[PDB]
Amino acid sequence: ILGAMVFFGSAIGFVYLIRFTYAVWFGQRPSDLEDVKDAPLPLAIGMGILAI
Amino acid sequence: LKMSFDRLYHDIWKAIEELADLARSYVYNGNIQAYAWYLAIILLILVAM
Amino acid sequence: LIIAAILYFMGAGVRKVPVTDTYQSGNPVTMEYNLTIRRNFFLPLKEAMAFW
Amino acid sequence: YPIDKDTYELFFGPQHMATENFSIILKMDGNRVVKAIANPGFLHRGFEKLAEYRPWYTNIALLLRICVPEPDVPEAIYSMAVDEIIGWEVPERAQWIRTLVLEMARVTAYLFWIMGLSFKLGVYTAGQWAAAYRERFMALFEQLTGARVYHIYTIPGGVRRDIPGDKWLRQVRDTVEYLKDKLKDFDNVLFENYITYKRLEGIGVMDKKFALEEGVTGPNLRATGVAYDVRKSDPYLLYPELDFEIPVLKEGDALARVLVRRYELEQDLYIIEQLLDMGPPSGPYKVQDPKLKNLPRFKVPPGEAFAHVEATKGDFGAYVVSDGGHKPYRVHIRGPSIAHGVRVLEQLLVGARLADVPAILMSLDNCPPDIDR
Amino acid sequence: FEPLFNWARKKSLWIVAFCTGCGGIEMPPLMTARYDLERFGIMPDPSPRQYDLFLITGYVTPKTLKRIIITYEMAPDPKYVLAHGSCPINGGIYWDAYNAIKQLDKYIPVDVYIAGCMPRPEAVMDGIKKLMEMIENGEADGWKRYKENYEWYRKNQDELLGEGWREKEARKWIPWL
Amino acid sequence: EKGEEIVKQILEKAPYAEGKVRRERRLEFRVPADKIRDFLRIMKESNFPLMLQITAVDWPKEGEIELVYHLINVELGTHAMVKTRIPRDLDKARMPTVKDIYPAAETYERDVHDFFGVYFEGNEKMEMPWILDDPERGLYPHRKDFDMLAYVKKKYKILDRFDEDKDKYV
Amino acid sequence: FRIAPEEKVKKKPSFLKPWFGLKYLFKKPVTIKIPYEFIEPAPRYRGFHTLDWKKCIGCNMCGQICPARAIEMTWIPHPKIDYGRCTFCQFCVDVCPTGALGFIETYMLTTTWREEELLLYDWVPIEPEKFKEIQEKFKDYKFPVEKIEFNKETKEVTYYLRDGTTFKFKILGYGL
Amino acid sequence: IGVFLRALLIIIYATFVGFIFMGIIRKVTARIHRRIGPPIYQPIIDTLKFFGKKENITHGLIYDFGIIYAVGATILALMFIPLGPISVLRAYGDLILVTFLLEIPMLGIMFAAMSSGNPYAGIGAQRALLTLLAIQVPLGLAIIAVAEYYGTFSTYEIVMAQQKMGWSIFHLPLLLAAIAYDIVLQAMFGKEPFDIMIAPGEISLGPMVEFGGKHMGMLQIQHAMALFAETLFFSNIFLGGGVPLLNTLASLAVLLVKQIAVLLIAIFVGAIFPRFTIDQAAKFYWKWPTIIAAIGAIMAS
Ligand code: SF4
Ligand code: SF4
Ligand code: SF4
Repeated sequence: ILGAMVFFGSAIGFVYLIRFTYAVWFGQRPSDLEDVKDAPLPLAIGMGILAI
Repeated sequence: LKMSFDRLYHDIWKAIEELADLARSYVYNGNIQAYAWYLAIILLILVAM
Repeated sequence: LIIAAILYFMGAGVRKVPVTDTYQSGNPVTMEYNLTIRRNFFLPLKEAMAFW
Repeated sequence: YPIDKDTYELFFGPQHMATENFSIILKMDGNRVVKAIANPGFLHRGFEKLAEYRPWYTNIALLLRICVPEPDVPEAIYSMAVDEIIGWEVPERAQWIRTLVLEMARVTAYLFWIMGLSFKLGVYTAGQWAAAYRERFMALFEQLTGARVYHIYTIPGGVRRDIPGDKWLRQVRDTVEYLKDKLKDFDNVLFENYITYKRLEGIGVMDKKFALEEGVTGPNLRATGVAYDVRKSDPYLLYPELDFEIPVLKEGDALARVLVRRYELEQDLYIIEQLLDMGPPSGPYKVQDPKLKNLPRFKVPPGEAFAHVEATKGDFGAYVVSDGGHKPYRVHIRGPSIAHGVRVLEQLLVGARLADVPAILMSLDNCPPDIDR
Repeated sequence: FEPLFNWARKKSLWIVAFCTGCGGIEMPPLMTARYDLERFGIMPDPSPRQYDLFLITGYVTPKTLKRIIITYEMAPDPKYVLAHGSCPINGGIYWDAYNAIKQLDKYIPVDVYIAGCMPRPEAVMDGIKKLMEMIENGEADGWKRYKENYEWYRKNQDELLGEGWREKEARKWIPWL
Repeated sequence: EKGEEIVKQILEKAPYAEGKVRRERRLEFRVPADKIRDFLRIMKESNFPLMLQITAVDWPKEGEIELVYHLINVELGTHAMVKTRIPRDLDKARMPTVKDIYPAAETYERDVHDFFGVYFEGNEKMEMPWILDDPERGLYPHRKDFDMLAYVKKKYKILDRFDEDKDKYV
Repeated sequence: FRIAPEEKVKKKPSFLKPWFGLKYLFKKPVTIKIPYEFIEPAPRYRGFHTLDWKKCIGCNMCGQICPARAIEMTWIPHPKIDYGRCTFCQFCVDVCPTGALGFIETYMLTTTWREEELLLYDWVPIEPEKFKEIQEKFKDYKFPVEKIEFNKETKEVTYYLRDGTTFKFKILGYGL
Repeated sequence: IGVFLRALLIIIYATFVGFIFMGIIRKVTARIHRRIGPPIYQPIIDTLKFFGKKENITHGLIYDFGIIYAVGATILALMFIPLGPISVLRAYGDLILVTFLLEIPMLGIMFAAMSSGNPYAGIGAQRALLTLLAIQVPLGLAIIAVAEYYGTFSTYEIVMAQQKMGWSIFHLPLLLAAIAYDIVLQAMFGKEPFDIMIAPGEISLGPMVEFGGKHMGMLQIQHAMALFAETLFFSNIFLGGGVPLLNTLASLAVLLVKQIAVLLIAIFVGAIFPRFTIDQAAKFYWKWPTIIAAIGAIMAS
């Protein structure tokens, strides 16, 4: 009875991340994001450290 | 009270009763060669031992 | 992924296209059309367990 | 800059295979619809200022293409209207022939509506069967008059080619008895499964006061509480000596407007079986010899006439006015689907899910060559 | 290299189901249980990328010639349209129409014409069979004239209805939201 | 016969309603132009709910777009043809819309306004691209001031891919 | 008046009743293999035109009842029917007074994109010896003209038939 | 170097039998409503056509890598399930691995379907993800019912425990997981009752609405491997193939017969049943197959 909800949790863990990476990262861009730059370095060191 | 059990057992019996109309027409055909194929299938199982 | 790249990285014209010109049921679509969906994304999921 | 930011506008244009040829722009809200206006007229050939330039007899062949699924109901209404302004004496044989082809084109249009519904409801087997059994009706029409569809048959007086004989009239008995034994295998795929009944339940709730005053004239307001059948109310062709029974429900959701068309198929096939055992007596196929010659120069005395006839989707009328010469002054063909899937569809999709935009589109039998005219 | 793909094309022609108005009564029963096309492998799917056999079934309204040429701009290599009926040839009975577009070869490159009103599915079988015979050796068809001879079709596109449809049929709804 | 009783019952409730009864059920009558708006709901509330297409013929000799209005019955089966006569200029092409009583004329008036002439005042779906997009909306092609085969020549240069002269009439 | 049910039409949904649509897993599939099983169309299917050159009087009675305005007249004064704008309605058959415009079952006509194969649609229709191109020459039900060689300033069209006569004639002038 | 050639043997056999299995699906759905339909070697010619274009689309840098990752994941799915005795590895073919590696094709065929950017691809991904939400409620209970009935997870220690004793669609606490798998397989495939991640006709084509030449070819490869992997996972758990070359080839042949066996009952349901609204598809996989698999889960414990 407890293995079902945790497996359902892996499914619904899959689902919301698909919801995140869709309307934040793909599709068209609105015309107020043409004034944006890349990622700065000090956040990128933390990103690279956690990735490796 | 929207979830009764009178409805569910009538559902499961109507499913068995329409399966009774299902097995009537599938296995019991007028096709003579269908029964020949049934005999060849069970002979094939006797090959498989 | 290498054997998958073998069946893709074969050339024969990989010409890039813009995003604003897309399917839209075979129709013209301009830049001022909100085509990527961004509003709740899960309305049958909310209306399935609307009691919970 | 995308100026809505709330409601994405997907829209089923022509190349979609659910809608046939009319684009419905849907202001979608996530997975529902909050505003559903339609843009019809991808097919506007024009027939007001286009059928005004041909003579009176040759304006049949140009007028067939106003409704594609029924290739006899548009000619048999114009042939009924030019019958009135001249006042012919169309005999019993021509009346019987036009009756039987007006009912066999109607069962063809019902079969096409079944196939068109099943191509967008997922299940292909009820589509392939419906088109297969429509094809033998097409190959039976081809013995009689000409091509498969657009058989230019019913000239303003009578018909053009009579029956071949016992090779044909026995054949219609064969295919009608065959399809009446066949129709019990359409129920188990389209009307008895707990998918379709659970898919079309309660979607597009049409009220009782929302059908009679809206523009709806077909069999789909007959699923709402309305007692109106133009074959029963004012019989026109050899209808009064038939005694068929019409269906009326008190419902009005979408599957109410589908079961009524299934029962209409059953009773219409019973009509064609009942009409055949009568059999046509003798008579000519044309109407008159002297007032038909010099076929272009066909001066009709002035006046006007309205006719209207039952269809697969809507009791749709014609309006001919005659100036007094060899030109119809204005032939208006009222499409059945003008306020029957354009205006009533706007207040039917509001709230409905995206999966039941195509099913609602076919639960009214929307045929795009009728809105434009 | 080349005939390994050439035979592969003429066996799985995917048709896109535009169903262009009058004529979508002999487009379905062409591809159903009777006189069929899946025996030839002609499997329909409604996508403007996963097709290479467009059937311009009859007439073309200029409110549909926008949509047809937008669909025709998206099939990558082997797009070749099969004109149908008798509308694309010279205009059908709607030669007296301000709408219904006469003379379809002046707008998009037609490969093969059939005759008939409506054309019987046996005539469509003869049309596709002659299209197979044409595509065996490969016969400088459409997609090879829409590429090099684009200067003529783009001029004839822009002359009829023209002036950049991507602003006329896009801005036609944003006031009427 | 019964249609004569029906039109006699209608003529009690309206003076300007000269009713001619054709064959059995084709009850046709003409009303003045700016009086049908106070009249069509007499016809609605009596027995005729359902409204068919607002079909409008034209006349160049006497300039008037005779907008005939098709009504129908549901309890008897008759079909009214109440008709008006409004002037022919685009300045004078005015007609009050029947939307407060019939929601059937929400869409019929769009087609009769986009095809030729008439402008309907109290309606919202007027300048919508219903049908006949640009450049066909800029001139009304269904009246008798618009002739074919001199606009088609200005829209398409040749009408025959083939030979001699297949573009004239008769 | 004669309302049929009270709840007689509305049926009951059902779980496993769609398996009765599975009956045709073993019956013979109802299709026609078109290469090459022929169909044999109807004895009076509306098709192409078979004008008789000895009964035609040139009265242009057909000219005024063609709904698509393609039976335009030539001189040597017979009509050329073009199938560019023609709906096969066969109103030109029962209106021709002499009887010199028939119709025979021939509908298959496929031409390619080039103009030299598209002059094929402008034919002065030939005598009913073209019925000996529907029978006795490989009964394929196809248009037995199959190429046309127009020539500017030497206007002599040549219906190069299947194997028969080239059928040369001059065409000068059109209309009336 | 030998395990590389053996893995190449398994991937090229899975190609040249998975495409024939999809062609068998097309042939049976053709005969199910009275039509000859395509030849048996049909979708091989589909793939061979779709790699012969001269233009492509490539909307983005991720628009390529998502479906290429989908093909890599669906190849990784079939690499662990024991295709007969010839396995590149049989030490670790655990249930949770193969069960989750069927779902990762439903990422990459959709994760790169989002990069195009479309309301049709957006609402296709919307109607595809509620399946993968809803189907894992009876799927997990079927895996627990397989788990607690045996105990071991290394899938070579399951076909051994089948060929030692008993079949696996028998023994009713395990058969109630098979009916749950027989219902979840039509969704995991994309067959007609739970179709909606394909949806041909209602929506345009959902996720694969505009891909192009090469991308549809990779999709046909991925779809054939998704077919073969989920069918081989059902057969090497609930049926068991197990078992010299005249023994090995016949072992793979009777495995192929049991591949067709569940594939035969996947088609008969999957043509006489219309497409399902996704709001009811979320509601269906919690009512009937969940309580069936839950009764199986408490009878396997
Ligand atoms: S070719 Fe004939 S049938 Fe086809 S669209 Fe034109 S007029 Fe209609
Ligand atoms: S075949 Fe028909 S459309 Fe053509 S010219 Fe003759 S009557 Fe007119
Ligand atoms: S066929 Fe008839 S109408 Fe035509 S030219 Fe000959 S005689 Fe005159």
